[PDB]
Amino acid sequence: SDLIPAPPLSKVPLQQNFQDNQFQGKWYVVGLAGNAILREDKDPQKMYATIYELKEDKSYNVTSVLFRKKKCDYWIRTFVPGSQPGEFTLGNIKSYPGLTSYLVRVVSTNYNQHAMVFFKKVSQNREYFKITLYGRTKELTSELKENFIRFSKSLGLPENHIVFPVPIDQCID
Amino acid sequence: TSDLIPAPPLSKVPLQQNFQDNQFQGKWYVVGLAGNAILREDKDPQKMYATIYELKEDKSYNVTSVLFRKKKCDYWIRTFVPGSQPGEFTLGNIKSYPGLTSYLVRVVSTNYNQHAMVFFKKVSQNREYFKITLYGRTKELTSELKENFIRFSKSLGLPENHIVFPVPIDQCID
Amino acid sequence: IPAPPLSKVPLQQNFQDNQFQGKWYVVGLAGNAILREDKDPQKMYATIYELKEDKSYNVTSVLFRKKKCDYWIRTFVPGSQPGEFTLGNIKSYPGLTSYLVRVVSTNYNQHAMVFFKKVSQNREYFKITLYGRTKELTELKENFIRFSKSLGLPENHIVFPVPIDQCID
Ligand SMILES: [Th+4]
Ligand SMILES: [Th+4]
Ligand SMILES: [Th+4]
Repeated sequence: SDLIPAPPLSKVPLQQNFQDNQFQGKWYVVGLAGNAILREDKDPQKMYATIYELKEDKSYNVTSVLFRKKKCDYWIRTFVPGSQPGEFTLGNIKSYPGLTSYLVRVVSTNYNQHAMVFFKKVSQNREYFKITLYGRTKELTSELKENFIRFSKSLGLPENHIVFPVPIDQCID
Repeated sequence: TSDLIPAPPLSKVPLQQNFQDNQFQGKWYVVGLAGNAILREDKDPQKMYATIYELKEDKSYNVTSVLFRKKKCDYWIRTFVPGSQPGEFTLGNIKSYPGLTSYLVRVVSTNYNQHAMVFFKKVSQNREYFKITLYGRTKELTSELKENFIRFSKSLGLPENHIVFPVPIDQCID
Repeated sequence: IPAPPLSKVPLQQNFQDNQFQGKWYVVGLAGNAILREDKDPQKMYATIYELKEDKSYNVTSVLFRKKKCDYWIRTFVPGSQPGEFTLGNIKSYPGLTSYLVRVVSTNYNQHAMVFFKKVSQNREYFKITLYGRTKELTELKENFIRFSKSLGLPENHIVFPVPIDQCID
């Protein structure tokens, strides 16, 4: 259960002049990396989607949709704006048992095609982190996948902690 | 005495099709700046500034320019009133600007979430000035976009020494 | 304007001398003694590279001038590294103590950039040519302008010769 440490926040860029309206809608998880994310060849990770809706109060309603055990699973969360535009905290955190901390930081995006987002959580006093490569479609270029691999490794993650979920049709369209 | 490159006819200045006023709001950095009274100065190069567009209830923009000057943040506040067609504006309360008889704004192109080019024309002391700004949501833009902006500026009659790329800074505009 | 240090002039990696041969049109031309003559802008010329048995190039420049086709013939001898050349029989050029050629980049079948440096009367001249297999190029003109400026040259030292039909076809 030992973990690769979370990198210091100084190694995680923040998207300059983040546009919260432009970031909204559905994003597909085309890449996923983290200290508790592990490549499994026997049962490879299926792609899921995360949907961001801006509320009147500028927090996001965030719905994660996955296909799991023959069903569509839905996680509905609230992202509250954080210290800087492009950062978020999880709303009503006390209703998640074990969870003492949950940070979101958008690293880069061009809004209409791709994004990279960094997440850090403390759960049972264990510090987990992950990075998602988002696409507005289910596919992205080599170039972007490679940049995402390089960025994940710059945060201390080896190859086996970096996965490219297999596109599917169920639940996420 | 003043000698000015003439303003181009408006037919040489495109208009962004189906302009989305809500999407054009927020902060834009001035990454490129060209005009008949804009001059490159190597001794004291132009610092980057930002312009912030807020849509009002009545669809005019509140427009705030933020510059770093003499060690402080300077703030210019104006109003852009919608014009003949979407993407064009006039300056509100023009009589409070002494000498100013005319001021036109036309958004040439934008993709809203990264870049824009805006054309401005004003008549001040009966002198016809114009400029073009290359806007970015970030402080940097691609070669491709800078070159496009250079080409467009030249298509309106401006030589190289009337086209500048303000140097990125952190003070005031972050 | 001073010649830039050679460290600011790339060399084409793994230069293919056979593939570089044939006719190249001079679509761009820049240098510290090249000046836009705006009143009567310069005509395009061509430069033809023929590989000899001994791997030197026979290099023929063809211009249209005074109603005639003019021909300048020189020899480029391979230098320290593939893609670099020296001028052959340099001692027959009076005043010329040095002449270097360095191919900066090329894709062989469309475009190239070549850097030239010479010392003549103890004055250090340099120029850069943008070569095309055709008389027109794209993006590539802008790249050539930015490269020329990276070596210290302003806009007025960068020219785009006008395409013509006489002599160079
Ligand atoms: Th989770
Ligand atoms: Th003004
Ligand atoms: Th010569």
